[PDB]
Amino acid sequence: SERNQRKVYQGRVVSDKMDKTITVVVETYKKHTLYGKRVKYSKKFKAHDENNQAKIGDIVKIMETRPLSATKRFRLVEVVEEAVI
Amino acid sequence: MIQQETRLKVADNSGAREVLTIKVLGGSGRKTANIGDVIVCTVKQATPGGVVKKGEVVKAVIVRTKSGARRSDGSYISFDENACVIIRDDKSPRGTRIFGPVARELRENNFMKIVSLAPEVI
Amino acid sequence: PNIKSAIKRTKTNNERRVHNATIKSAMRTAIKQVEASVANNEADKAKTALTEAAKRIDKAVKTGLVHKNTAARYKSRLAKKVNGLS
RNA sequence: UAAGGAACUCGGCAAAAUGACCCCGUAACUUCGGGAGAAGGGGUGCUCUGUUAGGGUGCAAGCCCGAGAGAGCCGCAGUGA
RNA sequence: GGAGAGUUUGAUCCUGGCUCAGGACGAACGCUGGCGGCGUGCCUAAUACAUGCAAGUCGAGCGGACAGAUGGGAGCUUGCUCCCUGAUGUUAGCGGCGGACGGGUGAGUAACACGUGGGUAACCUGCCUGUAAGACUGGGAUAACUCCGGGAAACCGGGGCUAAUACCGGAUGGUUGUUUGAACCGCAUGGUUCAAACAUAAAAGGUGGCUUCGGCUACCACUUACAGAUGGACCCGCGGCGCAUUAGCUAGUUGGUGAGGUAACGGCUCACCAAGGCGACGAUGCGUAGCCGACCUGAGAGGGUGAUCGGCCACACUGGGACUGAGACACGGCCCAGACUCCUACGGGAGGCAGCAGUAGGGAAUCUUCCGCAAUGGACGAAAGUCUGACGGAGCAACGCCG
RNA sequence: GGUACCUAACCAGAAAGCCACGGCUAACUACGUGCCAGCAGCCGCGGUAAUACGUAGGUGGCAAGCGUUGUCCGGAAUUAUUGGGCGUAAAGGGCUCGCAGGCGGUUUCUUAAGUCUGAUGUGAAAGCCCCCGGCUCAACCGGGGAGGGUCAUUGGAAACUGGG
RNA sequence: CCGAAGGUGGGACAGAUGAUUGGGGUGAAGUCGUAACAAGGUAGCCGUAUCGGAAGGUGCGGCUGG
RNA sequence: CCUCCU
Ligand SMILES: [Mg+2]
Ligand SMILES: [Mg+2]
Ligand SMILES: [Mg+2]
Ligand SMILES: [Mg+2]
Ligand SMILES: [Mg+2]
Ligand SMILES: [Mg+2]
Ligand SMILES: [Mg+2]
Ligand SMILES: [Mg+2]
Ligand SMILES: [Mg+2]
Ligand SMILES: [Mg+2]
Ligand SMILES: [Mg+2]
Ligand SMILES: [Mg+2]
Ligand SMILES: [Mg+2]
Repeated sequence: SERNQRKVYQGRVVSDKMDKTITVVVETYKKHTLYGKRVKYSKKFKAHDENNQAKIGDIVKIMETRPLSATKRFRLVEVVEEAVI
Repeated sequence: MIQQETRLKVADNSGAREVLTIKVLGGSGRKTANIGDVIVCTVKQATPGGVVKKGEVVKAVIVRTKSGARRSDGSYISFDENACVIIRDDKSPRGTRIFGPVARELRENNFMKIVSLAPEVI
Repeated sequence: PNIKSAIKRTKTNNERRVHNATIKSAMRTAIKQVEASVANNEADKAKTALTEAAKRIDKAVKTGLVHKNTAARYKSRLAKKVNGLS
């Protein structure tokens, strides 16, 4: 099927305790509008992990979905990296 | 049966909410006033922004009482409360609206503007 | 109102609702019959109730009350309960 | 004890009112302890679910303590004195 | 594509503010005033409003009054009368569509409201125009009109009726649901296509003409599928205000599971579980604010503004709720409450100028109680046409820009 | 609306203005006041010879108006990213220890978030503007472009910043 | 059941106003002294304490901008 | 010790 993809993101798993759910933090370097320095921005996200596989440190990719709760808007597509301790 | 110190609800939109009876008018040692009698009174509670202000001495006509009133046919009327309407010397109400039912007795005393403005006259 | 067709639309819509409520009530009552039958363990009656339900459901769709998706949702819910009995 | 409600009186004197338990909630100010039961509110009988959950005792049977719920029932009024 | 000047001293250089020359405006006020052509004109009280007018239409749905008279009849003062229902006309009342647009105002809103972002696999989508099936067979009621009772009344309840393109019954219907499998797959939840069974679900005829009076038509038009299109709904990244002399906030709060609801995804609602979520990258609170196209200014960076004109949003005397539907949880509707206006013989009714004009009030200050749908665009209708303070014009005012 | 526009007389008749004139910024003398009366954007004028006040006569801009007050941007490299400072002009914290943060020697390999780059989609119409045309030029309307994104999506490059 | 308005209650916040009171600013020619500027006639100034109509004085420590 | 205002 020739489907246009939704906006996909990747980041570190900062939260996990919420079962069936995670917080993925897409850190990035937005330029400041006036002064032009790369400032360390960080957008948190809320994705879904049905199996409860992800943990602290996992640099997972997530893709947009139907609203899976009030805050949740994404799914755990794949655990790319698997950090431990 | 309203006497000195009786507090009344004000049944109008003049600004006064509660009045204290200073004097029953109409004779020297007159103890008690009933429906259709005029009283001098002070405003104890007022609505903020109203025409009539707290502390003003004013005339009011009693329009409902708990004691109520007897009619020549041997029937009576009573209300759950004592209430009056602030008036000018010509009997016209200082407010523009009357709240709650008033007694037929006000027609007899020629408080016509009040009787016309009242939602019910029993 | 203070318009001719407004006064008609006032008088019309009242008379429509009454008629309309009938059919919803009829539907909802017919839905309760199926729901009641699940408790008693009687599928044979639930099928014959589900037909009368489904009739009353679809009459509301025709008039312009129950949306097709709304009806779709109801007949789903009921049929799962009937099959869940057996 | 009608209506009124401190008009009484030197003075609310006397009387009335408040009053139990559980729950919510509680200001100024403060020596940071307090203030505080501040204030202001809500619940409270009986029946069934029900020898409830749970707890004590006991090998058990049993006995004892016992929330909080839901559904009802009655009265003007359930800490009905 | 970028200009400076005056002013601290007795005089000096510097630092440093202040002031001026420029442009802009919905301006106001003085004084003065000729005409013309385009444009602009409540920024204050989202204050209250007298009066009028601003959405009504379809008789080719409609029984019915009330007319029509082509003709016959018509007693007979030819003067007037008439008795039948002419083609068909006027269309209170019923039924349909529209009234959710167009118009107005920016009160609220610091929010996915907006400006630039997806599912379209989470949705909806009447009207319009296509391609694809049909209007077959049951009746039963109800306005008006009438009868009766009300209402001084305003308005209205019974009784017998009558119609409809109003409504309901049943068959067979691809839709829809369920199940039985397949086929094929995506971005996980899946999606798309096909076949049978079970279950459910359709319509409406009014005109003009021809009927071999069996019927067959055609514009309009009723109903069903796959489309396209159109207009809505949700979601998301990222953007764009002030105050820390606002540092903690939250308890349906954060996620789960289940149930319900919704066109639709979802604490959206609830039950039962846990204990989360947010925040120094400024949460929370307070203040202010419709956002955007743009506009003014400037070499530009920036700064300010968001009247007029276009788009998105929100609101409609204040506040709450649903009904009808493809679509308002309604701008000239209703239901309920509140404060105000009106009527009421007192029981009860009616309305909302942030529609055009206008009035009062506020204010430094902002128009005509105007003419016309001829034009453009709507709504209705097959059309003629009707309605249209939308709109076109004109009145007013040196308020601009320019002839 | 018998309104625009034409003809044709009465005929250039009906159609000139306001403000400013120390300096900034091109533009002066009588008289009457006498620190009074008054003036004033700033500097400042007037106490008995006022080129800035009251009056009277006299002149550069733009063109039925222009003065006055109000608001905004400029001038103001005067909140300074572009583009400023802190010995004495305003300005170094009294001095440490340090959490977060900011910043970080050299080589090499690898990565590719940042950085750069190609291609594709949208950023309505009006307005302002590039060529700009038409309406007699205008105080105005059309088309094709451009800008418009710290924006997607994808393919490269890999020095530099970041990660191993 | 939910539920607008209403009622009751105790808090929070903002504005207006208030007897009186506090300094502040400004104001051609008021009164008192003379603190500072010169070694300003006791070098001045900084912190702090205390005292005094008032500038100020005095102590302690500091600075040179003596 | 003080030295009116412009
Ligand atoms: Mg007593
Ligand atoms: Mg008593
Ligand atoms: Mg006494
Ligand atoms: Mg006494
Ligand atoms: Mg006592
Ligand atoms: Mg606002
Ligand atoms: Mg600047
Ligand atoms: Mg110095
Ligand atoms: Mg210094
Ligand atoms: Mg230092
Ligand atoms: Mg000295
Ligand atoms: Mg000395
Ligand atoms: Mg001493």
